[PDB]
Amino acid sequence: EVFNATRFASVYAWNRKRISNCVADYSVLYNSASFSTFKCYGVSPTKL
Amino acid sequence: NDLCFTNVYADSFVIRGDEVRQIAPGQTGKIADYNYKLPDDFTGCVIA
Repeated sequence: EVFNATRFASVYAWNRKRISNCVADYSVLYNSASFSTFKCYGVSPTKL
Repeated sequence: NDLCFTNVYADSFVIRGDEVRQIAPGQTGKIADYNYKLPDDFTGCVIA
């Protein structure tokens, strides 16, 4: 819902979605999607 | 120019445009976890 997002919010009125009660499998994300800037602040991508 | 090196090695691979950032110490993805990982105390330069 976050990543493929067919109707996707504008920048002047952006959308905030709460995520709860699940597991964050990062390996699924880059199977079919390529991210240009995966900048991470405060938390290293290795220890995510 | 003023240095003289002892043990040099030239890695060689083709990656897509989004994954050039992944060839760096500490970055993750499907190119820096499953294909080619650079050491944390790396000393050299990546030319793409």
